[PDB]
Parts: sequence; C-alpha cells; structure tokens
Amino acid sequence: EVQLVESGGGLVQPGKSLKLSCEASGFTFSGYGMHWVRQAPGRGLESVAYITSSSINIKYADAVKGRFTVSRDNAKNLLFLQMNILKSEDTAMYYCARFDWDKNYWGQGTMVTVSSAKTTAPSVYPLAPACDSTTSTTNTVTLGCLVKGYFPEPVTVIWNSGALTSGVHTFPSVLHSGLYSLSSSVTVPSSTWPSQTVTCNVAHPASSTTVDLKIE
Amino acid sequence: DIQMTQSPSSLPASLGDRVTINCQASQDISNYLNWYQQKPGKAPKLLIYYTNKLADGVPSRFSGSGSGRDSSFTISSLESEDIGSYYCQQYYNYPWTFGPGTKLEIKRADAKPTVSIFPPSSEQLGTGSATLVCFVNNFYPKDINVKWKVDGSEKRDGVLQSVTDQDSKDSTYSLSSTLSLTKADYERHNLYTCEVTHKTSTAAIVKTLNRNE
Amino acid sequence: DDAENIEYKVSISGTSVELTCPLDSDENLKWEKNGQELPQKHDKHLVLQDFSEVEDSGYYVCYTPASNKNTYLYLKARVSEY
Repeated sequence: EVQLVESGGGLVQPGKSLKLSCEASGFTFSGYGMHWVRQAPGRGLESVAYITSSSINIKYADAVKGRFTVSRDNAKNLLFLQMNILKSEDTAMYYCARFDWDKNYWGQGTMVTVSSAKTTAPSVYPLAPACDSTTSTTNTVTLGCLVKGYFPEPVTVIWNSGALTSGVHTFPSVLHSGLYSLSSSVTVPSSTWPSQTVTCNVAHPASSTTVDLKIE
Repeated sequence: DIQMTQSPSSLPASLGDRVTINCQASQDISNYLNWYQQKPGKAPKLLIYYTNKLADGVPSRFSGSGSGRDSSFTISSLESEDIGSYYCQQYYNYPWTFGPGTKLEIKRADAKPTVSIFPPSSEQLGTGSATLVCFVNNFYPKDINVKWKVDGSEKRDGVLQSVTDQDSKDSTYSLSSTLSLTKADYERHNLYTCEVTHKTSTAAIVKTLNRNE
Repeated sequence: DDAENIEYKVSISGTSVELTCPLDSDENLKWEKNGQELPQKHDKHLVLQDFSEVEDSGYYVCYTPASNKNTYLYLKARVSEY
C-alpha cells in the first residue's frame, strides 16, 4: 500500500556519476521527510542522506558528505540521489525510506557496483566422472556445472531449464583475479541419467549470454 | 557521530531458547534504539523501536531491553522463522549509526557430507585452463576445511572454497572446492584426491580420481 | 554542505500564543509539552488558544526522528529562561 521504488543503479567505473530515483506511493510524500540508506555488502548497513518534507534541511553521512547530493520533486513524488566521484566504498545496495517513530518504509532497492573492471562473459563447463565413478553413491548421480570468469554479478543457474530443482545446490560467487566464478550441484538417481537430458542452463545478465550445456 | 557494538556476530542456537543479542553505543542514545530482522537478499524489517517499545505485529516473544549507553534484544523461544540477520540501529543523531550484524544459525542434528569429485571438462582442457572441482553437500555442523591431494601432495594455492547458507528444506550446508590451474601443472600428475575433514564420520574420508581411466 | 536546524518563534495575539517550531513540516513531527506528548499535533505551528501562565506555560520540544537535537524552549511570558 505504501510502496517505494529505487530506480537505476548497476555498474559504473570509479570516480564517475549516477542518479538513483525512488518513487513514492500510498502516502502524503509531499510533506514527509525522506532518507536514503545503503547496505554495503559485508561492511553492513549505513545511513546515506536525509531530506526534509520541504527540502529545507538536508543531512549527509560523513562518508559521502560532499560527492553525493540528495534532492526531491514533491509533484512527481521522487527522491533522487546524485552520486558523483564514486569509490569502491560506494559499491552497495541502496534503498530509499520513510522513517516513522513506530513504522519503517523500505523499497526493494537498486544494487550499485563500482569497479574499474570490464564486463566479461562466462566460461561454462560441465562435470561428471569416469575413474572413481563407482556405480551410484546410494543410487545417485551427482552432476555439476562450472561458471569460470564472469563480471559483473549475478548469474542464474537453471538445471534442466528450471524443471529439475529437486536437490540442486548453487554455491555463491568466488571473486578471484577481479572475476567471479561459481559451481552448481544437481543430484538425481542413476535411473534419471544418462537416460534423460540433464541440461545446465547458465544465464548471465551483462554479457547477455545463455549457455545450456548438457553432461556426457 | 555514534557507534554500535553487536555481540555475537554468529549465534548458532537450538530452537525454542532464550537467544540474546547485545548492542552498545559510544555515548548515550537515550533509548532511541531500533532492532531489525533482515532475512535473505532484501530489506530489513523493524522489530522494536525506542528499545522497550515493540513494533506492529512483531511476535510477543521478542523483547527489546537495555538503556543509556547500552541495550539488548531477546527472542524468548527461537522459532523456525526467526532465522536470519538481526540489527540494532540508533536514532539519537543523523547519521543513524547502524550495528554490525548478528546472524542466527539454526542448530540442527548432525549430517555426514556426500563427497562428489569432478574431472576438469574436456572443452575446458582445450582452452588452456584445467580448473578442478569437488562438492561436499548436505552436512551439519558448520566446521570443515577440505584439502586437495594431487598425487599424495597437498596443493596449497589455487583453491576456491565456497559454502551455502543452511538449506531451507533441512538446515544442512553445502561446499564446493575449486582447484584452479592449467595443463602446464595438471599434465604433470595422475592421481587426484579431495580431503574430507569432518567429525561427522568415523575419521576422515576422500574421493579419488586417477587421470588414466 | 547545507545549514542545519534553526530556533523557535513565539508570536502572541491577545487570547492566543503561536509557536513556530525550528524544524520542518515533516508530518512525522512530534510536539512535547514537557514530558507529556501532544495528541496528534503535527505542524511547525502550534496555536495555544487562550493561554494561561500555569496551564499552557512550560518546557516545549518539537522534534522529528532526525533532529533529536532535543532543543528545549521555556515559556509563560519570558521564553528561553530559568
């Protein structure tokens, strides 16, 4: 009912610019003070900026004090964050919020990533054995999918094009040499494979690459 | 500009027990302290406002306590859904100084990992790269540091361990170990091993794969 | 950088005594007549109709959950005194 929508984040190279734009719904926004908050992965939660109902008093968090600049349009119910001279500190997810005394309104948030790194498509390789591939564990073929060298995050791993989701395991992204890489276990009995198609559908957003490598 | 101390930053606890989290500010916050329940990827839910004061539709059990320069929080009897990160935050001055981040780990029974060893893909070997992989899935407790034995010799560098969060269906973890390299060093040895370092079984297990089969 | 939170404006018109707050309109604004909070009183302007030196006098605090700077304001007649 009191819906909020942070718009336009994504990648940027260092010391550049970005305008984040929240939309209000279901309230007298016109006359409500607003905040901008971030969750800097690992590093935790942080308040970013606060702007009053009439834009009379603006308050910034020490870290951004300067390079960042909050603003608002009370007609189109919009809260903007004007980030410039971006650092790798500024690599975080940003939410816009209405902070009441007892209530708390957060939006879905937009994920802002700041790196000098270039967009890289991923290497998709299958996984199955032949030496110590001793019959079946307890009657279970465990099968993998490797996603080498990709940037930036994220990447979706669909086993059997999303159908087979029964006993799957997709471990998180491991950043090494400025490039993330992930692994994905899928387990079915020996009755299911090689008998049936167990296709691994890897999908990257940035490079917009959609691999579908089946196993041998 | 204030500052928050959360203790602990991992609280593995059985279900239905007095789970306590502590918060501590620099100077006085005068009770203007909040508590949150950030589950998965998305937004943190407010639980307690002005320390003592419980928010709208927050389980009776959750109890915000402590005043002055300090504070605490207590799930009276930890239920299934209460699993996830907990945060304390202050509202005495802008910037709202936020707490570190306590994560609630659901204590479950013990589970033996299932070790799956994988040979670098044919297509990969062709590209130059020859990165190796091993999986250890559906296990509890948390603590394991699996090793790589390339022809009886433990390969220290070029390893990439990655662990999941507790599985929604059973609360058991998972682990993928990525032994990275090229044919330059790969084509030098033949027997490959995954060293399973866990209390879950009799001693410690391995799954081997010798190149020439 | 920008300028912060200003200070109170006590206007008096015979029967009434207006109280322009230092803050913004905010709606989430809380008004406190000495410890005892003010029932759904929210604009920057408070009109203390038919003021009494005993009943309407005292310590006043206008604060949003932002400028908890908890800036008092004395009254009766001589504002911001002992």
